[PDB]
Amino acid sequence: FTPVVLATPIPEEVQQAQTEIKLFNKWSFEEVEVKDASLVDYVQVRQPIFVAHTAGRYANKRFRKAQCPIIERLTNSLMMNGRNNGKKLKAVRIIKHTLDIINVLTDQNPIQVVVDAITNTGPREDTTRVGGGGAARRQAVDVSPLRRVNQAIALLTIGAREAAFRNIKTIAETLAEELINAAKGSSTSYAIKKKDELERVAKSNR
Amino acid sequence: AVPSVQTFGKKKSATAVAHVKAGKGLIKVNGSPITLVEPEILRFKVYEPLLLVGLDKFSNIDIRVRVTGGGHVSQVYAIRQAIAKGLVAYHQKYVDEQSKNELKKAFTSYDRTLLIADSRRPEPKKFGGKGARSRFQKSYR
Amino acid sequence: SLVVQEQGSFQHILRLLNTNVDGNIKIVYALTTIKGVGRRYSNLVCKKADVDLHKRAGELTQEELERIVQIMQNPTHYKIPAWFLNRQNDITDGKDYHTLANNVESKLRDDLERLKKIRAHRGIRHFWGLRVRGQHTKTTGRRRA
Amino acid sequence: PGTIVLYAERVQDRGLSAVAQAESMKFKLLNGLAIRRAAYGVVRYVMESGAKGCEVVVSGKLRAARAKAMKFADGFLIHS
Amino acid sequence: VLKISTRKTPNGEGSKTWETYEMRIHKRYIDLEAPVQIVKRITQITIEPGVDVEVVVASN
Amino acid sequence: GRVRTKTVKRASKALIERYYPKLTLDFQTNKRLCDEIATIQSKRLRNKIAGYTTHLMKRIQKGPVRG
Amino acid sequence: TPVTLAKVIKVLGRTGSRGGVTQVRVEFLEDTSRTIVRNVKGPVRENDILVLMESEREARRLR
Amino acid sequence: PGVSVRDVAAQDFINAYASFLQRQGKLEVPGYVDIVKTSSGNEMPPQDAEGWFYKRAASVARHIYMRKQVGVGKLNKLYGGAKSRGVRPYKHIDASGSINRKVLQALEKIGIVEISPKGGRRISENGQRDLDRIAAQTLEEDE
Amino acid sequence: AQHAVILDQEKYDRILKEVPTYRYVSVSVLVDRLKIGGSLARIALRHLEKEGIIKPISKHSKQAIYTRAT
RNA sequence: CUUAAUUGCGAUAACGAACGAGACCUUAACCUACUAAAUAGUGGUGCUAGCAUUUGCUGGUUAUCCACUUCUUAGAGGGACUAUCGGUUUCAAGCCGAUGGAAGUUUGAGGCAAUAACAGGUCUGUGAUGCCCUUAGACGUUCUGGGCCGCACGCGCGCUACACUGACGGAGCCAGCGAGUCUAACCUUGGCCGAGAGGUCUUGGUAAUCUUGUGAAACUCCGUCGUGCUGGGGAUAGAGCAUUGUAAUUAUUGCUCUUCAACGAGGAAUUCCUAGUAAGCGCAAGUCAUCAGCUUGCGUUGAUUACGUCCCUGCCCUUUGUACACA
Repeated sequence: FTPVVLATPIPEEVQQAQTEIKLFNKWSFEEVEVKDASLVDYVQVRQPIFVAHTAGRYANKRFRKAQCPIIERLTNSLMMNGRNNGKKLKAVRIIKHTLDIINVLTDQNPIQVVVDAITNTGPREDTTRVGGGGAARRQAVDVSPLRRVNQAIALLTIGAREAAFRNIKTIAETLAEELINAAKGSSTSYAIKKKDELERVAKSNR
Repeated sequence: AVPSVQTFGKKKSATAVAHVKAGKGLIKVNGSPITLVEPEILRFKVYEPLLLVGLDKFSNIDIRVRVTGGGHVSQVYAIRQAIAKGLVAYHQKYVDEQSKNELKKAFTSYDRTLLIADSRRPEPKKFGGKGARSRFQKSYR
Repeated sequence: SLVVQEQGSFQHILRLLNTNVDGNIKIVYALTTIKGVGRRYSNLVCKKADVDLHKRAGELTQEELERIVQIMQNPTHYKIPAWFLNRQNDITDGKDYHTLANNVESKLRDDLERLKKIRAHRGIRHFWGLRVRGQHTKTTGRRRA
Repeated sequence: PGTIVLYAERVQDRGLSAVAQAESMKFKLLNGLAIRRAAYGVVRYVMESGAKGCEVVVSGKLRAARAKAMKFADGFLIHS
Repeated sequence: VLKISTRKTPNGEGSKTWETYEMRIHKRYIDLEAPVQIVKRITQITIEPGVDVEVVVASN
Repeated sequence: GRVRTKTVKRASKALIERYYPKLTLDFQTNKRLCDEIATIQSKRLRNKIAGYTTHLMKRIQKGPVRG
Repeated sequence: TPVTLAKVIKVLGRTGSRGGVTQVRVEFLEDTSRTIVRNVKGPVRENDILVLMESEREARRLR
Repeated sequence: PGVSVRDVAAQDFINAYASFLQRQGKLEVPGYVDIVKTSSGNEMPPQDAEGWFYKRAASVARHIYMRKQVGVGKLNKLYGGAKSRGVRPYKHIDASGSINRKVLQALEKIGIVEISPKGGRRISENGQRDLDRIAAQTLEEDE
Repeated sequence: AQHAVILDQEKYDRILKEVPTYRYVSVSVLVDRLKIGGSLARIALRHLEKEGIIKPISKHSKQAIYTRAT
């Protein structure tokens, strides 16, 4: 890491996992492989955000919102619900203890568990209301790679808000529960719930 | 006199003035390091620039940072953009042009307004609410 | 920095101060579930008898709980001036008294009855089932008493 | 007494000066003019003056007992 | 800046629309060290209708 | 949305018929060009005007100019 | 269960009951050169691989 | 390399310095720490018990040597929170300054701070020594 | 309130059985195990955390994740 | 066919012009250039120290001085133009992406915002006052106080927790729009005592200066409690220490102390809204004697979801009907 000693005592520990690999608060960001079709670009994992904060300027463009980090979309959907419908610092620190549980359980890359937690968690086909005869019956349609990531982190936060609501269960505990139940299909997260019936219709109405 | 390239950094409505002279390389804010600014998580967010390059070019310059007014979080992006624009200024005043060339190319290949300018600021609140376009709940009757 | 276990003489719903005091909670805010023994007035009793704000309820000595009795009911005796009471400056001759559990209920309906015998809006309209502390209810009032 | 100076000068062509014409026009109607003859005269007065836009909206009744709007404007009158 | 914000229409009905007839006072300054001739000349000549100057003699 | 008004449109087309032997295909220079030949009052419109001829003339030499 | 992943290649106008759908023509990577016409839901551009749960299907304008 | 004072560990420093007020026995108290809550807005009491009286005194000396001088009027606004009166909105109403006065007024009888001329309370030379003395012990746990 | 609001030494024993070999072991997680409340479970994992068993990677109010003794 | 738009091109029995729009006025952005500024501030230096005591790390004397104009101030100027290229359309206005840039949705954005229609609002700001009533026994007015502040039932305007993304404790302790006395009591600091408030002793400011770096809440640090009409909300009620004021009840509020209300996620329904936007939040103010939960804004912290269509609503426009014109 090439020795650095001057006036202000910069801990060589912080300079270690920083002045070399600018990953997370000590989380290997490098490597990672695509386990599904496309998702590239609409799913970052190439911009090593050390913290959960950034100068968010992506909603000012249609697809530049997709080129936005996938880890940032998580704390964006976490910084809401009346009391905290704003203020990012809150969800930011509690989001640290979440991927730290995943650090002890299966370790891997914290960002690798979130990749499977968007591949088979983002609704393949969302149901919309279309006409036919007698009344108006709903019908789903193929969803794009961007609406799989978008609609995913949206339901992922609904099952985590009702998980830390009326339940002694803490935030980082329910946020880890959300990423872990999103291992590859546990049928426990509120997210998979609504998606399961989107496939129910994306079958008997194809 | 003392050779210091005085610069600055701010956002929304805050104040920060950073200096980059020829000294023993430090980062004291009125006499405190950037490694104690808090809020713990935003502390690692302000080191980020000194990570993709390394505090190796910061082992030969005295940084004099100071912040007042605005907001606590608004000062976060303030202190970092004041010393980032201050170092690139020492590479145009006491360093060569091709060195400062791949320096700013390492900031725009990540882009976080370190040297650029943020043009976002509060709008003209309307005569009906607390925000801009915001209009009172018009339930008609 | 010290784990607290001690013994096992914890009694569910223990009685003291002439009331069915509730348990399964910290001694400090446990006594605050009674009408008379104040939230911060019960707080005074804890510290002014030798009890920490880190401790809980389930042990201690019956000796400490006894001085706790003579302190809340007798303010002019044990350090409890007049500002700490809800009936300060008394109402007889420059002294003071506080309502403790089975004392608030009594002075409550009894002091308002002597003011209703002098014929005043205060207790007479509280007797009619209406407002008394001065306010506007031309809009609200859809449930009533 | 001794620190007050009360001057007086001339009026800069009340033709293009709407404020000074409104003065004598104030009593021109309180003198005994009319409606279509009264307002059409004060306007053609600013025409010989060489003005760009002249508007004079007359709001009142015209022997119809109905007070509507009458456009006594002509030229280049903008609103911006 | 002294901005008197009043309700748009002067009667009390209509919809929700607020006005702000604004007017600001400009304040410049000329720090010098001159006599009384060119100084008492600044308060007598070179005056525009509705203009004043804040001159304070000596520095204590 | 960006599509300049009529006032400026008519003005610049006349400059092409009385300045063709000159007129540069650059705007940063054609800026001060329109400043001396014509009389304007707007700083904002000033820019839209000069940026108009740089635009027109560039695609003018496309051959057939029915305009 | 046969899952198909078809990459968008052309757009044919945005339809929608309220205006939230588009008539999109794709081409699955699974044996390319076969362009099957379908419909999308959210933000769409050419070269985007889809997750349609069907091989042979097609619908016209949505109302 | 050396050190200053603003380069100290935030809250673990203010906790070890309050324990010093009680130790030397140079605090001088007429008796009122337990009954008040240092604010006309504060509702609930501490989960610490033995403190917040000496914790209050240590914090004032901090923003005295880092700037010019301070009193208790600036502290009534500096330590003035928002009091929620039920559904009735909050308010930045000045807390209580009875503590604040006898706080550094007793630290005057000893020689921790001094009386600044014209206004506020300045820090004396015997105070600078004692203040950067506790900074040394909290840094003997650091570098 | 019902089960895990008091102390009674007995609980502390079956808990010394929850802390070790446990991947995810924190204050309020062992409180869900029906045993002890998040009140005394606090000073408990602050007298057994200094022993090494539980490894602290977090440390603020409420949330604080611990690893097994490895 | 395009645009925030009759913006306009393009198209042609029309030609070319006028207003609205745009432009423009107005604010903040980018302004290491200018007047330069200690009524804003940054640095070195005479002079005193803490800690270095071997580079120095940092406060202090609005004259110890000198220097900058960066931070800040604000007048004169400068800038930006889909402009650079490729696809797409008749090789149109334009569109779009990538660009650097302060900025590619007027740049965000307010004030103006055609003609007309209303039998819109106000006779209650109008000493504008048509028509009318009233003047010794007044509908002008004054004194006491109510009534304006009196509520089975209610629309609508905000708010509140309901909990654990939460309740409390000290602590890390950050603003901008601000706003302030003459024959006087307006901003009032430094202050001693005091539960808040205040008594009492004073100077400073007539204002980038004194007040006062709005030292605010928000949020972070390490803890206390543990989903219980509980310590969640402090209901409700009562003795009590004081400000305004002739006088405080039906009381104006601060606050000390005691008690502890529906509410377990809000009924069919339904408002604002496409980025520093939503929402959370306070300050000074407008208010104004005290009293504001209202509103101006402003700072402060800061999402998600389409970029399309006319489905439901509001409006616009031809093809067209007419036996309707107080429509």
